Amino acid sequence: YADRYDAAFGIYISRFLRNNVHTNIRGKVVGVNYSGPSVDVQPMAYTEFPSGTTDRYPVI
Amino acid sequence: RTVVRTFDFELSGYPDETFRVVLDSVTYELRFMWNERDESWFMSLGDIGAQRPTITSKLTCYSDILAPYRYLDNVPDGNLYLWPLGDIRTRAGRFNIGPLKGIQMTYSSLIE
Amino acid sequence: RTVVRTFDFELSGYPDETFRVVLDSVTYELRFMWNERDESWFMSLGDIGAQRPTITSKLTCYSDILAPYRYLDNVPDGNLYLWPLGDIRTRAGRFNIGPLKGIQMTYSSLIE
Amino acid sequence: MRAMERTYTLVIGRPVVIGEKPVNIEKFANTSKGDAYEIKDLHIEFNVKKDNSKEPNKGYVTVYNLSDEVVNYLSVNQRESLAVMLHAGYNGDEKLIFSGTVEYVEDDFPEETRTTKFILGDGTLNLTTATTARSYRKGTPVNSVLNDLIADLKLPKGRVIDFGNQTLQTSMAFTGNASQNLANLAKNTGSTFSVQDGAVYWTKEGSRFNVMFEISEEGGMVGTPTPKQPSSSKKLIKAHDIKEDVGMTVSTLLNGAILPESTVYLNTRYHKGFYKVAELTHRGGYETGDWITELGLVETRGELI
Amino acid sequence: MRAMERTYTLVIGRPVVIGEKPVNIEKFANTSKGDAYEIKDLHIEFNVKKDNSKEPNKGYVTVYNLSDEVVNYLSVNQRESLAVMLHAGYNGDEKLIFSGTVEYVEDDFPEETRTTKFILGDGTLNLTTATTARSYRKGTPVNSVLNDLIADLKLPKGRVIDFGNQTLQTSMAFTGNASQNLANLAKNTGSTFSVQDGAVYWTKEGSRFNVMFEISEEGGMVGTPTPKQPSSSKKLIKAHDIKEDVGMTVSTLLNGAILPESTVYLNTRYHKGFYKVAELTHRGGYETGDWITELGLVETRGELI
Amino acid sequence: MRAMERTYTLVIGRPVVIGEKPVNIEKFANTSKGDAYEIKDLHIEFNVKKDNSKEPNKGYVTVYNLSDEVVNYLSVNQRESLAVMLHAGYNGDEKLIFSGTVEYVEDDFPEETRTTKFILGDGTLNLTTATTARSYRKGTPVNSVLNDLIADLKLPKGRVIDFGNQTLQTSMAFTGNASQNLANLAKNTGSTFSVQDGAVYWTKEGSRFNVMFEISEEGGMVGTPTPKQPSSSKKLIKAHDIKEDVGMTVSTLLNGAILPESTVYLNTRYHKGFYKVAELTHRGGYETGDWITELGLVETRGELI
Amino acid sequence: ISPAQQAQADKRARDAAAAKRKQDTEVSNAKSREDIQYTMFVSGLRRGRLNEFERKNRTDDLAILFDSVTTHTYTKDYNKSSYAVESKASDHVTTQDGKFTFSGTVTDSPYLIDPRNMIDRDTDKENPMLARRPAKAIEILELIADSHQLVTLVTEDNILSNYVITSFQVDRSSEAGSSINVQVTLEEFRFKRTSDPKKAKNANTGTKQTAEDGAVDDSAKQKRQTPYIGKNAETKERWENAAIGTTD
Amino acid sequence: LRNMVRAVVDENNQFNFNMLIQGGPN
Amino acid sequence: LRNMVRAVVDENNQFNFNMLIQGGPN
Amino acid sequence: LRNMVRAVVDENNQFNFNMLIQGGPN
Repeated sequence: YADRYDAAFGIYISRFLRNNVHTNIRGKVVGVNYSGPSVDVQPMAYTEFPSGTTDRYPVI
Repeated sequence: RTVVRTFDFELSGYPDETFRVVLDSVTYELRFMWNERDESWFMSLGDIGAQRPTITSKLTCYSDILAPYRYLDNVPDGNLYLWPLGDIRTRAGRFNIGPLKGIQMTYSSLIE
Repeated sequence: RTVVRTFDFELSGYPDETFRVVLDSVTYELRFMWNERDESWFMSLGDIGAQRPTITSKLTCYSDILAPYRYLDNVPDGNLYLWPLGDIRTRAGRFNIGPLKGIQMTYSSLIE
Repeated sequence: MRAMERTYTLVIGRPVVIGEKPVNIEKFANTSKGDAYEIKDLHIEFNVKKDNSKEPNKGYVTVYNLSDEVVNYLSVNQRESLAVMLHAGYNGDEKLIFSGTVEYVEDDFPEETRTTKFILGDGTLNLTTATTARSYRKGTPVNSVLNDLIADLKLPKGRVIDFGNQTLQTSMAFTGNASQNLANLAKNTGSTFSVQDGAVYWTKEGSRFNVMFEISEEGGMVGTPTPKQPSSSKKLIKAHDIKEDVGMTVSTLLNGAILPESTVYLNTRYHKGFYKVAELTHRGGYETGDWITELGLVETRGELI
Repeated sequence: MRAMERTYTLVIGRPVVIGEKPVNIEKFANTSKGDAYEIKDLHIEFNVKKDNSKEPNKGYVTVYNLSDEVVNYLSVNQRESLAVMLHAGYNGDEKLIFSGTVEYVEDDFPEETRTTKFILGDGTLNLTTATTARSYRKGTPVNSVLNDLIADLKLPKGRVIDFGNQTLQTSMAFTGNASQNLANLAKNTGSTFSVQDGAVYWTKEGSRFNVMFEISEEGGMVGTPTPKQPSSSKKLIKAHDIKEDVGMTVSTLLNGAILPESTVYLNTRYHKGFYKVAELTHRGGYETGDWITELGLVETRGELI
Repeated sequence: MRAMERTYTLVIGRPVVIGEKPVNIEKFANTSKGDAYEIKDLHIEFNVKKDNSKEPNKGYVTVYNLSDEVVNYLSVNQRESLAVMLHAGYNGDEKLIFSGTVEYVEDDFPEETRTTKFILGDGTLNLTTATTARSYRKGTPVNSVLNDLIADLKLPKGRVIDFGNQTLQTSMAFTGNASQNLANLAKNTGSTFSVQDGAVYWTKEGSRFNVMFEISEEGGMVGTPTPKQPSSSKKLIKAHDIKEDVGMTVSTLLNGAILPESTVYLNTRYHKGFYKVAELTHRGGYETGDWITELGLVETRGELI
Repeated sequence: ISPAQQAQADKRARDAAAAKRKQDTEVSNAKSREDIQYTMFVSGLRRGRLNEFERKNRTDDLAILFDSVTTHTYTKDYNKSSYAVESKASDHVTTQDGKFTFSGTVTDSPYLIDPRNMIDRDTDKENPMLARRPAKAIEILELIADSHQLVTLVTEDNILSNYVITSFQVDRSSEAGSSINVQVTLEEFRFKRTSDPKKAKNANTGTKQTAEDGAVDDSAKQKRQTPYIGKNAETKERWENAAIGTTD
Repeated sequence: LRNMVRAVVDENNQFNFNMLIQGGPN
Repeated sequence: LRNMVRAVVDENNQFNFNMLIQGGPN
Repeated sequence: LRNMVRAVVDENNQFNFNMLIQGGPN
């Protein structure tokens, strides 16, 4: 469960990717610039941990 | 209101017992204090590590202790009673509480 | 200006005491020096590891020490007073400062 | 009149070959010559830990002054996975205590005494090479996904608790090692998956199975139970609630008829009640050393499955 | 006439609950009964390391022959984070030496003597669960970003050195744990961030703060200072230049009124000068063992902030 | 008449500076004053492991009661990489046994005896900082890619086995550290790449080079050879076939004229044949301790390159 | 069982508990006053050491004399590196703590009962054996060792100071009846408020919290606020609540 | 005597496991 | 005597290496 | 005697830290 030496690295790697290694995500445009086309994106996905805590992406 | 017996208690007679119990998958801490002049047990119920107890009441036989308190999110919804195993006239005492000491303190939970 | 008592001090009488305290969730370092000729305590207040103290003043009873200094980002906004527990005529001394020694040095914080 | 003395047996069989059906280490015991290399009366030191997690259960063994023929048979097959079984007990019977494959083997013979070393894995080969490639659409019953993935793993089903009428909420795809995918399904459905002595065990966290074992001074207990936290860290809490979070520890004379997923009853003078098992460690020194087993218990708060 | 004998005190309080304001372990000392469980005259062994980095400071403790009541109080709350404070000194005063939460606890009672174990973390709960979600546009002053993120972390501000009129060069977004994001801002701006005994310290690398401590034979030094490299590896160099890269080591009798980010003056017969502090380790054996503290110093080459 | 007594020498030179040509640690031996700091008659304990893999070979050393001047010279240069060479033998000659850079250095002087510590790396600086940026199109000869990448690494070519008329099948791009890219090309082409005592060695797995060394009781062997597996785990097999998978172990008196990629002949009474070398470990205690070397051999099944 | 035994177990617990209150209390006060200075006279006396023996009073500089001392030994130790030095590097040596031990005896039939000795504080002149002198010595000996006094030894040749007792032995063998043999061992101690402000030096106390059970600490422990004694409740009352407020 | 050494090695392994796995909501 | 300790530390390192590197087709 | 063992464990931890963190421009 948490006794083996390999499980510790497994959980550490799983948690490390959570706060980094962002590759792709869906979103919705909320701000649009027509000169030099650019858009502000609000990612839609999120998760709620069992401890009653939530993870929200900020506006990009 | 169908209910099923699911837990029983025992007391060693120490005047200031305090221990933690689990009921309906939730956990609570209980305190029992012995009163000399009134020769009765005082029970306090509250959450784990709570600053103050949520409920305090005096124990008596055949009386629904939790009756007026089934409206709080941290109070069991079951039934808590004290009834005797021996002669029906025996009242709750100090050392006579337990599965075979004479008085059966019991908790029962509704079926849901 | 509602204020609530939130901290009390004590002094061991050593002439060059220095210690760190936490007030309003912020941390400060205090120095106390005893003056022989004037028989009074000199208090210096400043940030942790600061080169020089921000405030220096002489302690007296029933006088608002911080009154003229609530305009700096590193000075508590509460109230610091010294008042006696015994006879009202007693003035601050060396060994008579503490919760039961005779003089009650206290800090109180406004309610926000 | 006799004393109460220890006994054990160690068996070495043919190389293990995975095929297209569940693997049973039992049938590989016999060697090409027939009877296997049995080692009984030689000082042996071993340590075998067991758990309920993704990783296999591994055990270590040491043997002193082996005959040259046996060592030669292990110099060969160094590319292969020999099957090994271990037995232990008290002079009247020996219970199976471990079964797996020889992951590692080395020999050091400085002057007076040779010392052989082993590292054994409980189903290591299957758990680390069984690939899968499966997919399902919205509406598929989850009970079908579970059975499909386990059959891929190619191991006997020790015990499983089906999900009922649960259905997938989103399309799913699974690749890579089957064990890893199953261990991920555990987190999102409150189920425990762990292989042990070749048997696949799938249960639900918090709940427990009768008093299959009773611990008391008559049952060869060793010292009083003590409360020990079941994990080396604490989690933030709202103070699923049903999950574990508490435990105790006990020690007993060696008894191989116990498994991590079983249930035990603790009849002592201070502590009394029912507990799950979470971890096992078997130690042994034939001529000198302990012959005991250590159990890590965990409190339960779920239904009596 | 007396001797110079050691003294200490250990306090255990209510479970720590994080809310919507900075956490102070001081206010959790009192138990529901009022006075806390204080342990004074029992042999204790402890080791407390401190540093200036992302990770919290952790300390270990061991106590022998505790009363059953105290152990019972810790058998309960095993799901919760009890607040603990430790004090030490010499028979006339005791300085705060550690404050945090009980991460781990276990009891082993083989025959003669029970031995309780602890693992304590300095703000572990806050540093590992404080999520954030913030963004800023080109032109935002960097001094505003720093203050915004620290307030999210919910800890008192021990000391901070603002950036001045610095402004962001590109749009920025921050998510996940606040501590991790701040530790990344450290690399790109030459600032050191580290929480310690509940206090947040944000300083600039290379520079140092007066002689807050002086080390000499009168100050209970233990042996001569020796030069030791501050890191276990060497970096390639152009041979920011202002960064660290050198240090020394010293040992002294236990003195809890010292912190990693402080400054010390070294008055010895060979070495003389000013140094920063980088690491602390407090050791202690009440009946038998050392009662000393070890400091790892680092040379400085920046301005005198 | 004499006895057979040990001897050694340790040299410390100028800081190593990487430039635009292959690095040779030999030319950095001389210090600004000319002759280097040589240490001969002081009790020394050292451990030096060598291998054929990406990682550099690292060795540890300890010296007791050094003069203050030498320690001062190392208190300085703590930001720099001093070149160091080590020699050992038997009273008539000393063979080069290690050469690299001082990665770490620390001094502890408790009361009676100072003890200096070192950690040395064999080409650590080059292997961990040599960046590359290269690309090639379909049809490029693989023999050209290999030479291009090695020249980037800036190390002398100890020995290389070219690929012949091999050609790339797909376009390739390489960035980051050159060593990492080369180590990846090893997997897909059955070649072994490893730097050692400054020399680059590129060979092919399974095959081996004459009897450059013979081991026998006359050759100062120590104990009989024993069979030990060359890896701590077993791989699944089809039962490239040419790869390793078997080995043995031997020990001998210290002899620095041996390298991991060499070939040895084993003339014992039980085992006889030719083997590759895979690992080396040199140990030494001048006044007290062993003065031997340990070799990990691996069986070969390829052509005699 | 019966209530008669419950009235007996209490006696067993009460009397046994009373023993600690006696022994444990005496050591506490013995450490709470540093004015007293103990001294021991092993030999030395008659060779002019009487010059300082007469200085000892009966209240501060207590002195101890044994009825006889058979042997006393003094020793020091040093250590050096066992490896050849690099060369002058004469710093490779350390000094240990010097040890001192001696053997003595206390008898029921003393020959000299000089009252200046603290053993003979209140010993009868005409009946030495009823005074129970050996019991007097042991009571003194344990208190000195338990409180960790820094003893001073006056010897034949030199004088030693800052020595603590680490072990002693007492026995009553069949031979030499009516007396006790005593052995002691001592080691050096390398020891290194109301004070003159001119001698004061900057000190530290680390982080500090609310001090002692005050008007605010009482709330933390849920204790009820201490009522104010009404010596005056007209002046402070209007100002105390307005400026200091109340803990709530 | 190896009993004494195994205990210290076990404690060090425990400390390392704690260092890797700590805090966190998951 | 450090010889005895080094052996146990080596064995523990061996066990950890085995735990990290095991099974697998590569 | 645990003092002797703690030293060896500390040295092994130091070696492992060095192995993980070495060289590099960052």
